[PDB]
Amino acid sequence: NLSLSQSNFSADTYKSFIKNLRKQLTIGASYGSAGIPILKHSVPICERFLLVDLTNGDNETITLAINVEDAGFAAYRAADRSYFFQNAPPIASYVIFTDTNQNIMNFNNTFESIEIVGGTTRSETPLGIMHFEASIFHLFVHDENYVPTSFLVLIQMVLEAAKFKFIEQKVIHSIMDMEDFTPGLAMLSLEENWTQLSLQLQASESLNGVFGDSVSLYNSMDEPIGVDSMYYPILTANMAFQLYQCP
Amino acid sequence: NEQCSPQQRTTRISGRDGLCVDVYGALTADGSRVILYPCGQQQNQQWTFYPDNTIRSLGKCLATSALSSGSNVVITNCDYLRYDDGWMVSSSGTMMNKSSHLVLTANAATSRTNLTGENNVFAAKQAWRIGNYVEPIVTTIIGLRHMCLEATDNDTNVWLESCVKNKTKQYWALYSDDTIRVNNNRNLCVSSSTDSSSKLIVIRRCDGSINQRWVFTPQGTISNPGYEAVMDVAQNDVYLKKIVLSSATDKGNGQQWTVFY
Ligand SMILES: *[C@@H]1O[C@H](CO)[C@@H](O)[C@H](O)[C@H]1NC(C)=O
Ligand SMILES: *[C@@H]1O[C@H](CO)[C@@H](O)[C@H](O)[C@H]1NC(C)=O
Repeated sequence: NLSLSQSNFSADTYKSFIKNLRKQLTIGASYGSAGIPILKHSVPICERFLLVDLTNGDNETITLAINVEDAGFAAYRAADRSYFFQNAPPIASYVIFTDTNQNIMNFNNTFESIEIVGGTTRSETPLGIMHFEASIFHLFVHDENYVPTSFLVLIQMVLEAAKFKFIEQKVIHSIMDMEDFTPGLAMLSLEENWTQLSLQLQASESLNGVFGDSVSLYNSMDEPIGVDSMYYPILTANMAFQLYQCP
Repeated sequence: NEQCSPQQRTTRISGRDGLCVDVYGALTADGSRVILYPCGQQQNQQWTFYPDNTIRSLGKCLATSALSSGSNVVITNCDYLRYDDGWMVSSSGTMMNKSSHLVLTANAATSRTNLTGENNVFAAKQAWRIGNYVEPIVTTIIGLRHMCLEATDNDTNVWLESCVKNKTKQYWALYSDDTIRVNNNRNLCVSSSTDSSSKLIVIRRCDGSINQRWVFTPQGTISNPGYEAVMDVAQNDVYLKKIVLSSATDKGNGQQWTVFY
């Protein structure tokens, strides 16, 4: 599996990992005028999961299953155990981690659900090396108190980073300096709007690249920038792939 | 479903030096000319895009006024265009009449100018940002070895240096005309060489040229479409202090960049 291990964690290896994760997710992607790959859709369940390995500082490994349709975590495995989100595709448990003791987590893979169950938001959840490592550990042992925040960390540092070069670069800044951060409005507005940006970009094919609705992306000075077309480099040099939305 | 087929959107069109596309004096007669003018909230700078490839202000259609280059772009009764294929906007912000292939251009030595339909050479003065937010986007530009582009030698040169937050010369203003400007001297633009002996990218006075038009591509390059080449770090070696224009090639990583705003 594509993998990242804490013993070989540099800005260079992280960057390579994210580069390759994008490549694997965009196999068979469709392309429009913007030239930003659109994830596959209506993927047969047997082909719908991309597995990635994360290893912590104890040489303990988890295998996360990513839904290649939406670049979200569906489930993971730690040793002979596995854990599935409530809203994982109903048949996923017959396709992945079949030779394990399978468990259902009683919450959805959405930020909204994870934040509710854990009692804590992304804006107060630090990101950085200690946190990436600790999150693999908390998932490996499935320490229920730390599982929600562990997903907030890993979803953002792996998946949201794959979705957005801006977020990848934030994480790179953090690794290089071993300086932890909480996501600001810039990072959160990209996370919040991935689906909406996907819709607008694809919809815009019929309006000379102009969107049906504007999307607000914050910069690092907390100023909102209105993106109402494909002609904004903060979108087109940033969003690495899209959710399938339009015929 | 219906969100995939927006029926219209009203927005602004900005370009050369951050000015807006403007029906001069908000005049509505057929053939009323369009100019560049400082951006504001006036109705004669509101352009509505429709799925028929028309672009409209004050109820009338943006249009070229001649088949050959050098005549004004105007507004005119949209019924005059019923049997016309209209405007096509490229992913890089070139606005083209589909039939004639002429492109919307701010051609004069000044920004305070009539807009005309000209032959496309991918000049900065032929680059447009369609969008309501017309301001330059302030950003760092990150390249090889995770470094930041920095304006150097009293804003005449540019190369990669370790990123330092708030270091003034590492900030760039991305303008609507696809120029990359020194953030605290927005009369200066990142420019491909004007000397054919050199491939070195430098900083020069903004002049609307092909040399100064840059496109951040989905594939991670900074492209000069007119010169069919991309920004690259000389020898993939940041310590040489040289960024050059090169043909696109995936041999190293020196052609990869992104924006960190
Ligand atoms: C979780 O997602 C499911 C769909 O799989 C939905 O029915 C449910 O309402 C969601 N839960 C919450 C509270 O978001
Ligand atoms: C495009 O150019 C053709 C030929 O010059 C002209 O007939 C037509 O009116 C133009 N359309 C627009 C929208 O500029």
